[PDB]
Amino acid sequence: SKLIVPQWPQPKGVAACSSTRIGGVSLPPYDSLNLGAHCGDNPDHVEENRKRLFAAGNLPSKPVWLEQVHGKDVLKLTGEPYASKRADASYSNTPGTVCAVMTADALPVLFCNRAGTEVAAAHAGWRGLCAGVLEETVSCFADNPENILAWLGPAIGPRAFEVGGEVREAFMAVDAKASAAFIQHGDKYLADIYQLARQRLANVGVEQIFGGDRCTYTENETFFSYRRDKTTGRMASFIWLI
Ligand SMILES: CC(=O)N[C@H]1[C@@H](OP(=O)(O)OP(=O)(O)OC[C@H]2O[C@@H](n3ccc(=O)[nH]c3=O)[C@H](O)[C@@H]2O)O[C@H](CO)[C@@H](O)[C@@H]1O[C@H](C)C(=O)O
Repeated sequence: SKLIVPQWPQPKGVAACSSTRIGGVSLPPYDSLNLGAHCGDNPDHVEENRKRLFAAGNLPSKPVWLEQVHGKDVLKLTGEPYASKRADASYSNTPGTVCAVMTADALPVLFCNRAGTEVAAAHAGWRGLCAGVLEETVSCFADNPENILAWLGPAIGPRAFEVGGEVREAFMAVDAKASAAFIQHGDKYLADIYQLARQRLANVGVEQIFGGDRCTYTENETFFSYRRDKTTGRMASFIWLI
């Protein structure tokens, strides 16, 4: 349909979905289910696309949209309204509360515990992934990392994610083993954002990791991609306790 449903061993109390570009009202280059409000689209179309996602996903409440800044801060969803939503991840243990991250190449990661009593969503672009957003998201859970599941959503894969030293140096400063995930490609590198996520998740003891098969740049019928399109829309990934 419009929506991707993560293929992971989802506990009964957990629901998740990840949007695609299909099924909205936005015009090119935002065509069509653009959920992002700061990328130059018509605000009335973004509002309608967000309502369509709400209906298609059977969400129990409106998603808690974050003021994403490519950092490592996590908002605990203790109840609307919020003083500040300046964060790149959210955490919930409240039934019906919808965690949401907005992406167009950055890695969305969805998290839940085996008990299906706590969920989280993280926006892991290269800058936030390097800074520790995933480790910070795991640290918000009451449960131990051995009992946490992670789903790697659609991101820019290593076929397409060309980077320079701004990026490789940053990662090698935090954890030298990141070098494996950078492959020389002329004067630049191809970076494997899924590998870097798997490193950071293993570092905090998250072992049960799913997804990581999609490519936002390559699969242009399905996804917006900042790197491919420059001016483009945003998908989002969603998780909640039923
Ligand atoms: C995957 C990811 O983190 N993408 C993010 C990143 O874009 P990116 O595309 O990486 O741009 P760069 O940071 O400016 O550059 C990162 C590195 O990549 C080199 N490069 C860039 C372009 C190119 O063609 N070739 C090339 O080698 C460049 O020299 C630098 O070393 O930075 C943008 C903000 O500037 C974000 O909006 C974007 O977030 C997305 C939307 C989201 O939230 O989903």
